[PDB]
Amino acid sequence: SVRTPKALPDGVSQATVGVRGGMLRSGFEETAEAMYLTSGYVYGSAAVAEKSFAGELDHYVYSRYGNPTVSVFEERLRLIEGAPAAFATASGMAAVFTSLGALLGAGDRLVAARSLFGSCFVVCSEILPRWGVQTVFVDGDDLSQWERALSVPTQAVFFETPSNPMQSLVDIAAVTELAHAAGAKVVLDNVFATPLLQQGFPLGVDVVVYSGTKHIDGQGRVLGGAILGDREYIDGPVQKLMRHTGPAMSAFNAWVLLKGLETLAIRVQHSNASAQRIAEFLNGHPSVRWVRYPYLPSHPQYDLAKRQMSGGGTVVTFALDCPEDVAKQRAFEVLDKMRLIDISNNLGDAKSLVTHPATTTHRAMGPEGRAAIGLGDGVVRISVGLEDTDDLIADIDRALS
Amino acid sequence: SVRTPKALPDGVSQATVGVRGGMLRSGFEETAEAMYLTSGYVYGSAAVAEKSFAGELDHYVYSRYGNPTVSVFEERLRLIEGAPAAFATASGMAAVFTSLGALLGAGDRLVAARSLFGSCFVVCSEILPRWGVQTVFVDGDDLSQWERALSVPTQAVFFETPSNPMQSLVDIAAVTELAHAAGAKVVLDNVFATPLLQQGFPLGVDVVVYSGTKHIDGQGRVLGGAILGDREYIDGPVQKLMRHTGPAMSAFNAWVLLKGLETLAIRVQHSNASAQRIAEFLNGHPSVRWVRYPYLPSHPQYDLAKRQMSGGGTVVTFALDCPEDVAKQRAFEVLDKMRLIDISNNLGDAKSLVTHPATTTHRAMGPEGRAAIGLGDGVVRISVGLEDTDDLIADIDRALS
Amino acid sequence: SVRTPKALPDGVSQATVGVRGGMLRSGFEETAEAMYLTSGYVYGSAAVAEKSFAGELDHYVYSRYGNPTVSVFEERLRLIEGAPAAFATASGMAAVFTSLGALLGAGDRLVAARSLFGSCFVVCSEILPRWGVQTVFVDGDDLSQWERALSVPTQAVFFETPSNPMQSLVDIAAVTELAHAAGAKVVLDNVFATPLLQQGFPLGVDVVVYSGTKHIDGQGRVLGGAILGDREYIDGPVQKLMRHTGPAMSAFNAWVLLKGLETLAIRVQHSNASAQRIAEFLNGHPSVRWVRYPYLPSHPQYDLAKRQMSGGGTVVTFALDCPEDVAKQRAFEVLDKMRLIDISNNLGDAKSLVTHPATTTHRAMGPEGRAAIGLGDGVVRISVGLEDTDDLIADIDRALS
Amino acid sequence: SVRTPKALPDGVSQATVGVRGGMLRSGFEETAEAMYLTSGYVYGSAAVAEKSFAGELDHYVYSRYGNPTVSVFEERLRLIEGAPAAFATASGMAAVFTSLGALLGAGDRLVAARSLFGSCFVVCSEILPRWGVQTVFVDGDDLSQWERALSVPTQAVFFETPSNPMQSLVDIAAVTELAHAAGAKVVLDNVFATPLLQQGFPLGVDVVVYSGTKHIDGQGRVLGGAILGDREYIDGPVQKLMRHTGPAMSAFNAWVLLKGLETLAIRVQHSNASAQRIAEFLNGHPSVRWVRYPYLPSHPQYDLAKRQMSGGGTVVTFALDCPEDVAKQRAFEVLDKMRLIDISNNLGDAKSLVTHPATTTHRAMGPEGRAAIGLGDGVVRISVGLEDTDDLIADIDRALS
Repeated sequence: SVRTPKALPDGVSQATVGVRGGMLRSGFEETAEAMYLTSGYVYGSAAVAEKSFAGELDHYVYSRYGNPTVSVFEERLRLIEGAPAAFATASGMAAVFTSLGALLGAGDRLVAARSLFGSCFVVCSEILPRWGVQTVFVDGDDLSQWERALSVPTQAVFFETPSNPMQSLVDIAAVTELAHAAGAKVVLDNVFATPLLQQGFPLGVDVVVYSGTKHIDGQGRVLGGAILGDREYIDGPVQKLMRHTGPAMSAFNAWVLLKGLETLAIRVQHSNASAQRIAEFLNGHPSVRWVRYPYLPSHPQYDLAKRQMSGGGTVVTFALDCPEDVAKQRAFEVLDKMRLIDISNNLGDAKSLVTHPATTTHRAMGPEGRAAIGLGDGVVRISVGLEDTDDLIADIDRALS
Repeated sequence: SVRTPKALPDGVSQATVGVRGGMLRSGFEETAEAMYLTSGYVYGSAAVAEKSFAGELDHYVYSRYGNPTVSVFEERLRLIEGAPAAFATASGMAAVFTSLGALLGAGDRLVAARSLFGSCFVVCSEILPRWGVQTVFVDGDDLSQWERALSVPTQAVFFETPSNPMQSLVDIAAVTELAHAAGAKVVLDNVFATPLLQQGFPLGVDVVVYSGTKHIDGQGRVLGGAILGDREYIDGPVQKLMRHTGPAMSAFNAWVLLKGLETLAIRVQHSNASAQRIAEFLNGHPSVRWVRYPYLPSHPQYDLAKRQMSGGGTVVTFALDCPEDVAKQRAFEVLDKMRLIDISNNLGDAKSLVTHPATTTHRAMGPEGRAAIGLGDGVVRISVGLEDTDDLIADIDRALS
Repeated sequence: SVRTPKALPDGVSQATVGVRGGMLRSGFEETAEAMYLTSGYVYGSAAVAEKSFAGELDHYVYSRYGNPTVSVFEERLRLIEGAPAAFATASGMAAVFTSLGALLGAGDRLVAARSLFGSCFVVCSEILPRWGVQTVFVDGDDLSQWERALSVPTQAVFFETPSNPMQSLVDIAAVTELAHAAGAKVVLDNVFATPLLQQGFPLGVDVVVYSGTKHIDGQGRVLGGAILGDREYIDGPVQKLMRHTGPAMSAFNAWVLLKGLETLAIRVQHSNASAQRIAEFLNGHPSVRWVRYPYLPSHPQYDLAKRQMSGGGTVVTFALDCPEDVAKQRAFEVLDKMRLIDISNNLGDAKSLVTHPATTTHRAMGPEGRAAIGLGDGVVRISVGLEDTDDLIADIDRALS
Repeated sequence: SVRTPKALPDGVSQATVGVRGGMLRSGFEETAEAMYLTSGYVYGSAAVAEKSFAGELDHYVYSRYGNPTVSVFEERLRLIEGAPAAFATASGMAAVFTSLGALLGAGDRLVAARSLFGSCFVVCSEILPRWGVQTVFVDGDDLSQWERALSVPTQAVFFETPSNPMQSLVDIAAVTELAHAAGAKVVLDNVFATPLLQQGFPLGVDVVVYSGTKHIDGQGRVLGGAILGDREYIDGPVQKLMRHTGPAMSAFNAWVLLKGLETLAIRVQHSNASAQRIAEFLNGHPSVRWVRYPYLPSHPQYDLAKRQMSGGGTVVTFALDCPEDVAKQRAFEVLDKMRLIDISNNLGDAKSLVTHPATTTHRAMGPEGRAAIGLGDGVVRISVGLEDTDDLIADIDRALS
């Protein structure tokens, strides 16, 4: 059996598992993790090849669905999360589509939250219904809407919490109880919080999906994703789509991302603490009307955040205090005055970034769509990196004034 | 515009285009092609960000659907093929699934050849019909069967020629005429032949798909794919699925494969010549019942091969002279005796490889499914690489005797 | 001019420059740093090629002595350290040999401390004297020996502080004062401390050398090094040796190392605090005779450590309390009982490591030379990484007990 | 023993060795060669660490002086060349300096040809003499000049053949005889010719050095070098300098180069034949006064080239038929009129390149020194790649006319 990882002592913590969990060392006894850039494998005999295709031996067969470097990434993340099983993908969106596709054929039914990442909303509203799926949307923060949608038989439920940019929350445990009553499996997209700040499995969720592109990489280099869940689910319908539709993670990208996992704990710790300080600063500034951050007392669901998350995260959203007449122009002026923070759409990088949601991601849905979620022309979003917290505050203060 | 590549002089040949086509050099004037390992991009102002997101400027936005290193690979392949447009993918199977997914929603109709790569068969017969597609199979070599299937309105047609592993041929110009009369778009998988030996666009084909994993890489290092076709098709339904379901090619993999394209011409030429000699050797050997190779005069469709191919390829298939009930035992005996050729399930590598399809690549079909395409327990497939031709003939002669 | 980097706002801290200092973005405006795998460059005209070779333009010419990715690593490290100029090398030993060779021809004079890294001692005692250099050794902690050796004109002075494994110190300001009166340039090897815990330039050191292989990488992946000093020295005798003897840094390694520099601050902070706790735990343990760690108040040179260092570092040395005739057996027993920490001779990794110096680190010098410095068969050295401090203490306590 | 490579069948040809020589597959049985990006190694026990440091086991210890991936490159090149031993380096100039330095201390004597690569001349005339070496230069093509210089007991002899750009030759067999009678060791730099067109070891040469940056890579991507000679030389004085001065090859670079070795045979074959055709074209053009290429019958040393080389190489030198006082102006016009070939100083790339030696390659010589070797302002050098030969001839013809 060639896939058994190096054993760790009983009871080690999340940080230890990030540094050395899941390792598969060769006979050369290299300290750091090897990179197997190969698409295929060789066999000692024809009988061994037959047995490998049958599943009687765990010999590697083809990198589209199994590679020794990819195996290290999958096991390390599985142990950090506390999941039964895991499967790596080419991107975060490949993880979302394939996880849902594994649950939903033509004639099946999906109930989802409306406040989603742009591409996740397109998968749920257009792409899967073109293949015969029935999709119903609800406001994620309204349990009576969830209950109404789930009183007919349902195959799957999908949501993100917190949402982006408005940072609205879903009550995880309450929604999972309702979902199970209707026969559905619950898929949670956990990119905003990371596995350090929010754990869905102890709250009854069936499947958790990640983007590796964001905090896991941590430095903006490559793309990747992962699907996490039950052994039966991962080895069954998920494996089948992965093998035959081929949205496969590169062994090079796996190497980058498994090395990113070693410093995840300390990077999230520092950025969470920095974002908390920055939200408090913005909350006292005379040029600012309101701030949204889950661990700030002004948040409408502050009390729920304190029970289901261990920190607020690495993103702060806020509105400028000016007439709506000049709000777009004022927001543009603020972005253009930054000297340290870069103007960019991404999240989860060591470099700090700023964006104007209303004219980028949410420009499609138009004025009516935006006003329904409270997203005005004066709203700005900042993604907090690893720069000195006082250097960041100085750049923001100068940009506002 | 940042995306216009360095123009080559008029009338330059395929070899020249493979070495220097599609380049986009930076201000540093590097001779060799740069690798942009980034997931996102920055903007000079909030206005430029808004316009870029709207597609009003050609500034890069997010690497899941556009990256400067991926663009060099796409353009280089487009020019070698003679196609209107191209989109890179995570694997050859992601190119197959996504190309057909862009043409077929629930309620649409596909006519396909039966003689296919294992995973392509699974896509056509199980995966797409689960999402509501109606699939009809035919024997690719029977034009009267094509005629009967295409006598009603049809959305898509799919086939490989020559087929993997039986090397059955499909008359491209003739099937295309029938498909267009039914309103269908024709997708050709051109992996076995490569762009050097067979060109489908001059014969009326609408879409060509490739696996980068095979001859394009040439040395068995990484996975990749491509979809080639109309600007309307590539930029429309193809781009929608790519952006939102995310089976994205890594910028690292793109670098490996675009460098592989520089040597494709000379590598195919050498391996085509070597395969032809090996096929002639096998055709005279006492232990061999038959040989299938398109440029051997003994091939049942030799005349059609001469019509639509400039060479036979790099793979040789043969059957052992042994009754069917004990043929597996004899095949295993032969493969186990090889000392230079590796036992492996792959092709298109500089290293020569051998496999037994009935117990590996086509095990899933079952005894009845294999019988329908003529694939018995006595069949053996050899992929020919760059080693000395007489060294390879020596290893095979010894293994058979 | 193509080599001018993106300038940062006035007054930014060491943490901020490590994240985004020294970047040179292309016209594609990529967020993350690009990798230019090229050996050569091209020119728009013959006149430009002539000017470029004559050094009248700053256009790149050949990667053995200048490359755009290598320049980003050089400038980021130069910004962190506060040096006038920098040059990257293939390894730390390449930095040591080339820096000293730049100052020392046949007939020139070197004064060096005796307590050095194995390979550094071989360079000073054997390799340079074979080429005509006069080398005199002193005990690093004895200022009266420094005074006597530096009472005649001298070209170079070389030492490490703290030393490895006994962690003896050299008084930087006092030795620098004596060296300058003799006309000599002071070369400090600062690998043990890192630029985060000890800074030589404000104390009047002329040259600082680094191995990138250790804390700079931080995860045990690649080799590299650097030389930092005055503009005339780096561009003069150093440049000459680098161009023509060619111990060049690879652009791939340069990308690995520059991204490592982004997390250096938080990695060193955490490992230093962890090592302080481990030193205190060992100091109080009944199986332990003595501990050596510079920020432990019992260190014989504690007041000097507090004067020139801001933390003790990430390595802890100790001796077992047992009779010397059985100490080797006892040391081997302890190493063999570790179940989390790996047995290995390396330093500066996120993975914690343990070694026995008398049979590894300091094998060459024989038993008489080891006794001279107090390095008995009962001495053990631990390199502290990023695992949970409680999990590491548990592993050490089980191994001792 | 972990270092013994997979031996190939007896008597296999050079093409087969290039594809498969020197591999060391892991227990995962990867088809393609693995990349070990590690600086250090771990041990099973303290007793294994001790024996590994003592050289009693061949267990890897530290990547500055041994790594599994670097070993595959070393062994594959050694087998192609037919040498007793091999050691990889950071660049070709590192191979030159380290090979000579291992033979030459203060007081030792070197006899070298004058017509050397620029950096090679600096090593011999300035760098080594600064460290106490006596160096004497001769005209490489004059055997009596060799004979006089070698009547004094000598330690080392160094030369290149053919020279660049004038392509004069040295008689390998004759010079080697004269050197051995002086007790000297012969170092041949074989970069211009490659291992495939000229073999030094059968003619009594003691040491051969290579730059991997040129034809070995073949695509202009990375730097590297190698030293080949007797086992006791490689494991003695060479190893000592490599371990302690550290001009180390990166494991990433070693993967690039070992894979380029698989296609070396067919790439050299195609480029050599192409250059032959191009030399013949130029030799008949009305704008051209003369041509230098070793396999052109009108070369002044044609008979010698036929005796010691199997082809002329991939570089073509020529001079314009114009008055000397306008020659620089005319040459500049020709370079600036090219539309396919790039203006660049490099060699051995699949991309074809053009250079003007008098203002680049040989700038640091002055009018006086260029006249001595016949290098006028009208001389142009072309490096031939893998583009279609008739596409290259078309560009050159238009540029001349």
